Amino acid sequence: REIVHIQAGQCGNQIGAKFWEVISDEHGIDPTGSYHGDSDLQLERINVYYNEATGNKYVPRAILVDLEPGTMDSVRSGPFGQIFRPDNFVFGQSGAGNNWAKGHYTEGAELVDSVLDVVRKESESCDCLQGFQLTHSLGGGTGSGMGTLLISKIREEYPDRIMNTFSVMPSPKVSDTVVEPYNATLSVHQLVENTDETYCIDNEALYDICFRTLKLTTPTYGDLNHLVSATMSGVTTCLRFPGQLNADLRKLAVNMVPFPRLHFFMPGFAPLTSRQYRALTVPELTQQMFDSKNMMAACDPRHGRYLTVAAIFRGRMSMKEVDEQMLNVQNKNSSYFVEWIPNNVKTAVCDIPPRGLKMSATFIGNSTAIQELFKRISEQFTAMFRRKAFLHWYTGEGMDEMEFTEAESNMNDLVSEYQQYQDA
Amino acid sequence: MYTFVVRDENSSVYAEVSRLLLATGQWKRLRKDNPRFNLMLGERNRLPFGRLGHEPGLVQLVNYYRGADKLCRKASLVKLIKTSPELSESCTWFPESYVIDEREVFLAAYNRGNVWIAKSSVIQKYLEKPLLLEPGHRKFDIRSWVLVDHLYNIYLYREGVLRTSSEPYEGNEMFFEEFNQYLMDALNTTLENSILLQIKHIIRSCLMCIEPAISTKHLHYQSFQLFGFDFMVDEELKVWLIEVNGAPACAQKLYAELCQGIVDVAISSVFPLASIFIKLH
Amino acid sequence: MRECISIHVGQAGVQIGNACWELYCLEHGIQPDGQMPSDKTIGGGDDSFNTFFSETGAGKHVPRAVFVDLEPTVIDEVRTGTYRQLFHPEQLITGKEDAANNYARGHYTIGKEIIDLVLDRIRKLADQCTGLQGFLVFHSFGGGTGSGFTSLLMERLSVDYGKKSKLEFSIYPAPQVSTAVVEPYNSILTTHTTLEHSDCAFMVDNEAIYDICRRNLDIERPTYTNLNRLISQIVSSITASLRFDGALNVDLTEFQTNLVPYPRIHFPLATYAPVISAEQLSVAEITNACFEPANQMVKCDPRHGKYMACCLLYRGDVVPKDVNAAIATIKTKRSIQFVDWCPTGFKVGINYQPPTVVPGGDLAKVQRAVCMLSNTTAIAEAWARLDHKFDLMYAKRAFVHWYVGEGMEEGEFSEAREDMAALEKDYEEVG
Amino acid sequence: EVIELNKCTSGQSFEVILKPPSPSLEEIQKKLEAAEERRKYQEAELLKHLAE
Ligand SMILES: Nc1nc2c(ncn2[C@@H]2O[C@H](COP(=O)(O)OP(=O)(O)OP(=O)(O)O)[C@@H](O)[C@H]2O)c(=O)[nH]1
Ligand SMILES: Nc1ncnc2c1ncn2[C@@H]1O[C@H](COP(=O)(O)OP(=O)(O)CP(=O)(O)O)[C@@H](O)[C@H]1O
Ligand SMILES: Nc1nc2c(ncn2[C@@H]2O[C@H](COP(=O)(O)OP(=O)(O)O)[C@@H](O)[C@H]2O)c(=O)[nH]1
Ligand SMILES: COc1cc(C(=O)N/N=C/c2cccc3ccccc23)cc(OC)c1OC
Ligand SMILES: [Ca+2]
Ligand SMILES: [Mg+2]
Ligand SMILES: [Mg+2]
Ligand SMILES: [Mg+2]
Repeated sequence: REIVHIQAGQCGNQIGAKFWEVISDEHGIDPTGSYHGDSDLQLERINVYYNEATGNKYVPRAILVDLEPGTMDSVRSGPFGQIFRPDNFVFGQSGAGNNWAKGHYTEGAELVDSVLDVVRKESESCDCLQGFQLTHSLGGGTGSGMGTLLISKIREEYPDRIMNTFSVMPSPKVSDTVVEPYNATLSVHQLVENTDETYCIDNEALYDICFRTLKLTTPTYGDLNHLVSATMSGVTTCLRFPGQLNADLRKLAVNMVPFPRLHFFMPGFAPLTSRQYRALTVPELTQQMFDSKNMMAACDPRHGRYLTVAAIFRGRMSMKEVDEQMLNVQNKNSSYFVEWIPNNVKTAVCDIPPRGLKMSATFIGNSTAIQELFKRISEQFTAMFRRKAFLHWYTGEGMDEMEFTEAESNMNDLVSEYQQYQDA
Repeated sequence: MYTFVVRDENSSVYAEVSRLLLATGQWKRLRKDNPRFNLMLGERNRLPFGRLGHEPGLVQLVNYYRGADKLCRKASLVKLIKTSPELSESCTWFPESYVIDEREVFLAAYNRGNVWIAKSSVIQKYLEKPLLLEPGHRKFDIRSWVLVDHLYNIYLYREGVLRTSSEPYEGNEMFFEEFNQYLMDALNTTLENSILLQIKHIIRSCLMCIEPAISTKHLHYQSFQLFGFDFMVDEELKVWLIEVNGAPACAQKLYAELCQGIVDVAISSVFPLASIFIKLH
Repeated sequence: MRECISIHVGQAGVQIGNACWELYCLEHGIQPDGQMPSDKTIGGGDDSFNTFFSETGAGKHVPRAVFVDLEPTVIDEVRTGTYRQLFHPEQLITGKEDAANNYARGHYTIGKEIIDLVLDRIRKLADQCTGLQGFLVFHSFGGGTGSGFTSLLMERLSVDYGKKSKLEFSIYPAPQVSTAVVEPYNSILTTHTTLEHSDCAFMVDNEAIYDICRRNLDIERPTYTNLNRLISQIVSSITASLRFDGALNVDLTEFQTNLVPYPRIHFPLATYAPVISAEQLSVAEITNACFEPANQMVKCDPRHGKYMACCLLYRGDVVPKDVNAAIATIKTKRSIQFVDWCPTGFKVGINYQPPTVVPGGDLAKVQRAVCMLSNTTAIAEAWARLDHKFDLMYAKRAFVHWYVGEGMEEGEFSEAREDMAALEKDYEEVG
Repeated sequence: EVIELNKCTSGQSFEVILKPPSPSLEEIQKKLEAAEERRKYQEAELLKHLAE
């Protein structure tokens, strides 16, 4: 069934653009929307992400949103820029100044109805709309503030559809402005209420992985986004290729989210190799896939417990050996899985590996250690908010101090709800 | 690494087995209610056998045989011996017994020395002519420890113990070395000839009787169990079975040896890492 | 001649159903285009096979079946399969979006909007029956449709066909072929709601089928196709009395009479032998194998239970003398205790036609096979395993909000669980 | 002991004894409607919350 993709703001559009480059390649779609591939497995489930236009061209079901044109100008001249439907570029000129209030209440409010018009036009051409996936950062203004405004109005109009996000969390180690913790705290509460599943992508982890593992002195945003697009391809494999499961966004949410607010997932990927031709056996994939160094949220999973886990293996390998190694991780670290959700790990396989690799593995964990991420942001928020530092940027857009107090509380409630189940 | 759970902290025996396991460095103790174990040291009552053998990728073993209670309950032991043609009412090594139903068959025999004992966790003959130790002129019983592994091998621990009386008729425990020397000095015979041949015969008889009902040969989980057999000896050096205990303790002097023997024979045989028994059959 | 209507619900029900009708066609000599050269009466008949197949004036033999699923992709394989020519559109019913592994979505939300349609399409099959016996209902316990919509359908059928029998073929969940983490919730909810509406139900644990496939067929990673071809042999063994000349289990009523004295305890254990990968076993040996847990459809230990009824169903070169001899031996070797209020015996049926196997499949064709149906209290071990998994999750209310979000009340959970606690209790009062 | 031996061309059946013994339509529609109403209620609360 069909998914409608939305990418909002600078980060959202840059990782969204690479996502469409990656999966277009996997499905054999060239930058002009025409298919060239040797396997029909590439086309069995291609309508999930692509519309079939006049002729036999495939068009991403993607909407590109921003409050300034800069980043979307470069998308349009990007490698696969011309594949997107020109009507689906929706932008203003003001920008949002790294300011959640501008994205959510002033500048973003002026543009959002036009975005919803395009969403509506895409949903109407869907035989069976599954729901939406949004790519955005939480530290800026457009992705965070206007992105969360968008999901709220999408929920009001399509309350019975699934809302999924890939949300990039800010880190002082990879920072543009000091107000990022304010913007991220405001956004998380929106996500708590109005998404069904959120992949938490921490720029802290992406940097550490580039620096420590891939041995990249001086990572760039481009290098960060290579990790992200590889992860995004991994976690959407079951949506895009046939399996024993008839995979979809709602079944994933039912099986991953035991309590409605705890829907923030730690993603992981293996292998992560510095530029390589070396074969990786199934045991090696499995240990690396579960290793903290391969996690994208900068949370130590040993500091908490797994509520649920989904794992996807890609390539030619023994499925018996996959089950053996997966069962071996559960039986030999059973403490780190909660005992009150029996058999909480599901494994999927897909014989088609991603570009450049013979074998790969993708990890999706609902772990209580994610509370460390929210606690880190809460600490950074409070360090400034107790001195009301930088608040005039927000009160100038009509926001009140009370709304910051309420987001701080909501955040700390979320942390405590995770700690509630980490001891159980 | 192998995993095990402990569900009977009152177990003197398996408190020592778990100590030895942990001290191997190759066994990890889990929380009791964790289902991803290799080995269950289960509870004495209502052990959930129906939940074993359903964990993919785990060979699962438990230290009790489901159904062995028929042998280890005084009432049903009598029923088992009388109603099993393998054993039958006419076996020479079990006293005449009756449960209470069987009131009316009892009296048919009592009518005719008629000293009887009555017990219940049901009524049988009291052995009027026990073999009496000297000096002291005193009564005793013999405890034998038997280990049955997952292949239904029957292992008789080479060390038994006598539970002696202080009163006419150390620690009221005499071990086989001394009792053997006494039988040689007093009655010019050996423990092996006059007694153990009978003990081995009874152990084999009782355990081969129930083997079809409790064996885990073709089953999805495996069992072993430690049994304590209790014997009486009469003046003619005839051995009598009194009781079979399914949850026995051990003599402090023999915990080290026996509990180690359990690990080697019953546990490590299934979960091998990187004798003191006599095998009966 | 009295007709039987088969109803297949959800992916598991549909795929197992497709495999059974394939096997039926092979057993009866019905080609994929529905023709049957051996059937010399055209356009009608009250032969035994007409209990499952109606006939057209053109000579097509049409299964008396309805396939229903809340998404179209599984049933879309039936209408394009090698046997697509057998069924007509009215028989294949698909919805838009599935129950998302959620009993409450399958029972309440989506089930409400498709139930009247399903009943109409069943009504159409019922109208063509001179004397309908009742229904055979195939479904999983663990899916949202197989659990949620089946329980709704069983309720309406008891209303609309009050005097008719209903039998179930139910797939009990196993994590080695798992679809959803909430399958224990769905299994118990649907058992609670279906219990008073089902006269006899044959449970198959995917764990058992998986292991038999690995062990006796040397299949390393069994698929649903491996599993279903084995399951369809067993289903075929159970329904053969309805489709062939015979005197044992000749109508649905007789299943209840012979296997279920106590109506709540209506879950017979099936055991099948021999399963051989593509030396010939004797009557004594395949019968002996009916008392090995490794060949049972649900792993459990019947030595630690009591029998209420036992049926032996032989296919192939079997004569009553060899069965009696085999039974003599087994009885004096194995622990077989009946309840005191039942006779200690066996009903035996022999069909001389040996089992049919799908050409190219994984099952070797044999000269004799047997399916034993025994109502033993030991099957309760499967209820206890499941109720325990339910309890672990429900103590924290994990995942409950998904069901309450569909309009179900939290109290239905503990209502259904208390029923299962009474069921486990009734089984223990017998032992 | 063997009893009830029936013989036909396709097979035979018999019994071996080794030892003698010693809600209406309206009600359903009610539960379904109740669930749908609870569903509609939860939904109006969400749209009230989003209107705020
Ligand atoms: N034996 C067997 N089991 C199956 C088959 N298909 C699914 N299952 C089992 O059925 C359960 C999942 O339920 P499904 O039947 O797939 O779900 P559903 O009834 O279609 O309901 P939905 O949730 O709407 O998809 C799991 O326990 C699976 O292992 C099959 O073809 N054969
Ligand atoms: N029939 C009998 N003849 C002689 N002595 C008997 C006897 N029955 C019991 N006894 C005596 O009773 C004592 C133990 O009794 P019994 O074995 O019935 O109880 P129990 O279950 O407490 C034993 P254990 O302590 O080994 O578990 C023995 O020391 C033995 O000498
Ligand atoms: N991984 C990644 N992070 C980015 C990128 N661009 C910006 N960020 C992060 O996103 C936040 C800034 O928000 P941004 O998306 O640029 O602002 P917006 O245009 O108002 O949505 C900071 O936390 C940045 O570190 C990018 O291309 N990749
Ligand atoms: C395994 O991975 C996937 C599964 C699905 C899907 O339909 N259902 N997931 C089910 C389940 C998940 C996680 C843990 C579980 C534990 C036991 C049984 C099932 C579960 C969809 C996907 O994509 C949307 C997907 O890929 C991320
Ligand atoms: Ca005809
Ligand atoms: Mg920026
Ligand atoms: Mg005692
Ligand atoms: Mg389905």
